[PDB]
Amino acid sequence: ATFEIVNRCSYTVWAAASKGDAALDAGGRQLNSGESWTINVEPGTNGGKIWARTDCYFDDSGSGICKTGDCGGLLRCKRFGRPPTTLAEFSLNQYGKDYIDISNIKGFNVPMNFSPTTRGCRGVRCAADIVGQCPAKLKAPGGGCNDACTVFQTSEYCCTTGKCGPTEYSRFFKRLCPDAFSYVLDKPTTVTCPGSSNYRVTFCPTA
Repeated sequence: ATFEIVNRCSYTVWAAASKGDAALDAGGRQLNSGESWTINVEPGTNGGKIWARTDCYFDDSGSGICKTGDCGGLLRCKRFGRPPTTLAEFSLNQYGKDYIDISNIKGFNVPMNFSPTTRGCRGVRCAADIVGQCPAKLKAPGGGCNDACTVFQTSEYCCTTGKCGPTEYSRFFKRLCPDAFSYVLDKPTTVTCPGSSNYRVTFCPTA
């Protein structure tokens, strides 16, 4: 499947793509304002994610640090990034269907639009100013708005036992972005698309 990733933000983002135990494609790349990066992802990839990183500093060897979404100090991510991170998540060709969602379960850093570029399903978006409105206890000094698991590490916020309810923090994310997952057991806002669809991940879709 082909994903085009578009930075429409007025600042540089360092895009990342991983399935947790492997890079997707190059795994990561600088995207200045307006730049686009097309990547291939294998059919059948299950549990892929795409996100943005902010305020990175990297050397000529591809090693360094980002203030959000850092994946162990690498440019070319092999693993998932450190919260907070708005998440494009995808499992493709699963019994003939592709599954897409935006998650706020690991917090929010950059607004995002995650849409097909082929026929037969709809896209989803989280574009509200979550960072401006973030509750003071969730605000990440590096930038972004952490989720409450990250901040407090309780069974209720991390849905440890598999029973958890919505919380004052989850409802904050949900009020601003209804179409994104706000906690582990939220009513699904997964979209079902035809198997082997293509897509567009855009950072700052309304800016």
